[PDB]
Amino acid sequence: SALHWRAAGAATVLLVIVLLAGSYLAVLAERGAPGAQLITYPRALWWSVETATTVGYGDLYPVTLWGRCVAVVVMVAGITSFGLVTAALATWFVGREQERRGH
Amino acid sequence: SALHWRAAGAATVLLVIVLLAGSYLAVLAERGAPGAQLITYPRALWWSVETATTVGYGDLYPVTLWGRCVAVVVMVAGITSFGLVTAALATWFVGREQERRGH
Amino acid sequence: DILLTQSPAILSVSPGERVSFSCRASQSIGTDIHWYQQRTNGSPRLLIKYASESISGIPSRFSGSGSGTDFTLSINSVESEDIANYYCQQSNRWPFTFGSGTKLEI
Amino acid sequence: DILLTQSPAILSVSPGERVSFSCRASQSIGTDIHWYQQRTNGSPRLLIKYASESISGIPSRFSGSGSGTDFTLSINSVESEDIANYYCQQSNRWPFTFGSGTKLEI
Amino acid sequence: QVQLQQPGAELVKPGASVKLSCKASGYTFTSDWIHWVKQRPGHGLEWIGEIIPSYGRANYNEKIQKKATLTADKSSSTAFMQLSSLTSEDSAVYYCARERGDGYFAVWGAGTTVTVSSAKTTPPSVYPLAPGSAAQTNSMVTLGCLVKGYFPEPVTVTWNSGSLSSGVHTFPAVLQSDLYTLSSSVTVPSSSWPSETVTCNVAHPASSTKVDKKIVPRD
Ligand SMILES: CCCCCCCCCO
Ligand SMILES: CCCCCCCCCO
Ligand SMILES: [Rb+]
Ligand SMILES: [Rb+]
Repeated sequence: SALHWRAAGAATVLLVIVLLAGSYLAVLAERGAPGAQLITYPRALWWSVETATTVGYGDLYPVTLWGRCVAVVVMVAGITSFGLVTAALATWFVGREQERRGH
Repeated sequence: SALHWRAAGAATVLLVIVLLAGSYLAVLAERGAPGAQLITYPRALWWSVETATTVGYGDLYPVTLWGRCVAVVVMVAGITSFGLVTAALATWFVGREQERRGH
Repeated sequence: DILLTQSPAILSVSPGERVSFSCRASQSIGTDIHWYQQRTNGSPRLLIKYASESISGIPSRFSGSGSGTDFTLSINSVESEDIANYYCQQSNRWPFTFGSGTKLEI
Repeated sequence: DILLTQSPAILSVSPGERVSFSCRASQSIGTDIHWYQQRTNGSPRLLIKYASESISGIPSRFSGSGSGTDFTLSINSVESEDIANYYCQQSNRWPFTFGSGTKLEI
Repeated sequence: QVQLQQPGAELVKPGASVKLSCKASGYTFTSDWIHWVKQRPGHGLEWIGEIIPSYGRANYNEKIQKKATLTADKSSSTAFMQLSSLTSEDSAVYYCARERGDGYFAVWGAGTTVTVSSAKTTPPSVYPLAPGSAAQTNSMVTLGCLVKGYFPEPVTVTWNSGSLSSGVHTFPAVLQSDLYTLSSSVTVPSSSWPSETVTCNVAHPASSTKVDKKIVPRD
């Protein structure tokens, strides 16, 4: 279909991929660091979702350099993805409104 | 009226519904899990609002699988709703600006 | 699981005095503590909710205070009808739990 | 590093009773505690995961409870086959650690 | 009006099971949870479990051995607790309570006394306790009634259908040879008896019996 809509979809699939990969890499980067809690996959996936959405309750977070780098990628992917959906919705309302004004 | 504006309204009513349903389901999913605090409706509703807005102070959060799934739906509904209002405001400023330029 | 400690288990007070029941939680629970009164052969009765909130139908001489891990249930001018067992209950974390109870003796 | 205290180190119970093993963590670890059974000359065997979750192939008489820092492994109607050493293990914070263990004696 | 109605008693043979009921009334919301609490004689309140009627899910105290199974009937607003394979350790008073989803038990049921025993149900024999012929009286007179040979507990004793509450002492029962016995005391102004009737009412839920016994002066 239209670009903005295809990009929205792509952004969603790519976000899902980043969440999964991020959950995997977070554990890989955090184990070995005493005190770390982001060390099992199920909760790591929960952590990735709350980072991507930026809710960040604070029940889980990386304590190592690599874990934090993984976290930044997750945050940026989430922020970008959600922002790209907003823009797609804007491009949609703008076009429809152009019609309603017979332009 | 115009689409973007109607969608903005719809998004608001639908968000309110997700908050209420989310508050109800959060308690339902969390009770039974030792240590859980998202277990009474008044605070669960407060939790749903701070998840939808993504403030996520961290005073309350789900610890079970279903609670977290409920949380994701709340987050996505909030992020989408607020992003949809931004887009509606963009579609509004764009149209007005088209007028101010006599186009 | 949150442990609620009620000590002493028995309070001996004289008629008319102000008595105080203690309730200590094994961890911070805000103000999510509730108090119940159970007279001999009677069922429990809510007296105070959320550490200090009044309940309708309960004598004004009953009050509660505290937050965190330390809670107190007070009774101004105690009287014969106040003879009973007093229990605290927490609703901060699942599962809800009860204190061992404290008997009032005049 | 989380310390897991298992005391007493030995439990003497009579056949058929309900026995309870204690496990205390040096800090709050939610429900990230797991229990293992090791009979004489045998390798460890998972009994309970996450403080209370059943494992298939394990007698229903085994159960677990607790959260935070206090955990309990219970056995309803103990029997000869339950004679062994019992260990708790935490997976809340790296590195994973084990309790000193508790021997069951009938 | 009584928001939660529970049967007064249930006798159960070791190994057997019983289904306790709790009929609710008053306001009902989708957010209500019904709780069950166990209290053994002389001990504290122990939380058993909870259930949310509008959804049907139940949670149980993980620290104790599971003897209960909770269900609820929305149409009849009745919550049930199936206790199974009981032993003397399961004998206690079982209360049901309603929580509005906000953490506290706003209201409780009168409770159901559950007795696990092999003994048979036996309604009580109620006997009058009138003063003797040589007993001198003051401005007050003490009367009473003897309730013996009943099982299981409890019995509820009232005076003049409950209209007489002041000056009443109902002593705890004593068990002897699989039967309980107790007495209840009542004191009224001496000038008012026997001019004004005095009758004790004894209800024994376990046998679905309630008998009266007027107290008249000795022949
Ligand atoms: C995004 C950074 C690479 C993924 C993390 C690798 C960690 C390897 C162990 O130290
Ligand atoms: C959005 C997931 C469904 C709502 C939660 C249901 C929980 C049922 C109890 O386990
Ligand atoms: Rb945040
Ligand atoms: Rb936070």
